[PDB]
Amino acid sequence: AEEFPVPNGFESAYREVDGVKLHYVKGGQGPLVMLVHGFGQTWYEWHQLMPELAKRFTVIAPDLPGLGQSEPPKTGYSGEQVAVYLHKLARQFSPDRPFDLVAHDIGIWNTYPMVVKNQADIARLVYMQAPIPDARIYRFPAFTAQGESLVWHFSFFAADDRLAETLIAGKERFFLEHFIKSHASNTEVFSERLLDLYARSYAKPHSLNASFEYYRALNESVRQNAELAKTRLQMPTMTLAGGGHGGMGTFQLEQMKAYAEDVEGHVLPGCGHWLPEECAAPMNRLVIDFLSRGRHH
Amino acid sequence: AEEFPVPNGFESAYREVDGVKLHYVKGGQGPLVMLVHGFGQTWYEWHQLMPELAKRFTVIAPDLPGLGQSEPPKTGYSGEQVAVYLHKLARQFSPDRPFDLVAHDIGIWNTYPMVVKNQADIARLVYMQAPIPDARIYRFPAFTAQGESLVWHFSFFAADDRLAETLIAGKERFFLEHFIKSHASNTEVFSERLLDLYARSYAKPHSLNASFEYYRALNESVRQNAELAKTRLQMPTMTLAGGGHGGMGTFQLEQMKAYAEDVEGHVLPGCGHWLPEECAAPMNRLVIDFLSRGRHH
Repeated sequence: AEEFPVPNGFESAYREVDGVKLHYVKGGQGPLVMLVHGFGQTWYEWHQLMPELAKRFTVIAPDLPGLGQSEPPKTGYSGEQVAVYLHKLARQFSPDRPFDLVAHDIGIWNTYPMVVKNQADIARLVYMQAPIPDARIYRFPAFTAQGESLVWHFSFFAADDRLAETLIAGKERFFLEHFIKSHASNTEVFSERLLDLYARSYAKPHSLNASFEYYRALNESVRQNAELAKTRLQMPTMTLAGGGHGGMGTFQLEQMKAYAEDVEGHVLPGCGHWLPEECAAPMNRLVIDFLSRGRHH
Repeated sequence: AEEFPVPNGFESAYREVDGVKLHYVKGGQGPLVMLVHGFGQTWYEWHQLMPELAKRFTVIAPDLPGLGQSEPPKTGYSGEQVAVYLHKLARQFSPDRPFDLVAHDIGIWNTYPMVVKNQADIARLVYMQAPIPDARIYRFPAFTAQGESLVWHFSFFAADDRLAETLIAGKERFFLEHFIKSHASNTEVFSERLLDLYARSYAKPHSLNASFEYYRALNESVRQNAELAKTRLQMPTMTLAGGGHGGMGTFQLEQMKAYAEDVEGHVLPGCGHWLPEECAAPMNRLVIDFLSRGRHH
């Protein structure tokens, strides 16, 4: 069985990486593009982009360790540890050529270390809708004059005593709908059925815990990145962010300018955090066009 | 029955105020001191200080509307609304003389409007461990590099869809132990027995909801206080804050200097949020001495 429907022409499969069984969905031909999802979701957030991108590229969308159908990591959940798994998975499929990388939300956290440490392996980079873990995250507010803030969940999820797992167990669908809609501009794109599919996946006990372990490792990832960021990124990079409620706005590009010498950015009006779903067509267009300046099938 | 044991020589009683039945505990003789508790607790947080104050004062400790054994407010949960109930309650027992006020955490939110609007009724004022609602609360961080963000719970408790109530229902005893200990330096004073008492009170469904309605009204309270704060407080004031884990540190006094002409402040080392329980001896001494500068029995 599959947690999410696989697009025609794609395969659902598994590979062992450093003793951890990773799930992914793969299709297409040409140079490799790896698509890395974020919190609350799985590979399936890319299912509308994948068929279009597979016309010119080999496309792989893994589930992050412990999420979707992937085994939890055996090392840890810090950015540097998780990036090893994703780098080695990509290199199993693209050993002889650099590959492209697209990442959303904590997919950024879990890939930035292997990008900066293996720059010759990365052809082009697309990051959307999350800070790279660094000191800037300590400036986001706990509360706003309009109500709940964007990233108070960092503290909720990082709290000890299994606070988040204990409160959310039995209420996983309720919580995830609130979380998604509170970070969305266009809530209409999330059908009740789509919310059911995402809620059933992260409600698996090891996946609910895995979700929050990424946040329990966030300060460690900040400390790791403080050393890694002494090396700037040299490959062509694009950032995307939502301009509406839930969006990072200009923050995404402005932070990335500190990391990348060659970066362009776009802010998408009418879109919040969930760009592949809230703004599928323009997001897909900008990604496809950016990656297609660098040769493909 | 009684949710908490009354100290010897005190009485548990009720007074209807503007159609709302308020519970209080009362004892002693002399000028009146009202002690107002905060979130997660009831009048009982004062039960060690009350017998000492009662040697020189008439002491009243009410349960906030909706909490403990008090009925919910009929108007609303903003600071200006709730303060009417507490001001009228105190004035029933001190109709012809000013009274003293001690308040902790959201006890501050629920008393500041009636202090500024009825300054001649307030002889001396002691505030501890919470910001007065104003724009400064939007500057607290969602996530910290060391320790834990103090007020990320503002967003959690104020979130719509009854988020906090829905997640915490059935897990109230677990949540309150985590909340209290995460905001404490001297965690050892929170025995399982004491936590059982507080948890049974706030787990009453109407009290769980009332607890979070104070936070849902916080932005309204900020807007109210923006007008009220155009008049500074003129009576003698003392602030207390913990210097340990969970403490407000220097923030408490620094904010109060913008509100009060006559203010002295103390930071108690090795003490967190729950000063009456974590640091009973020094906190009680500071309060008794400060209130005993004015006339007393």
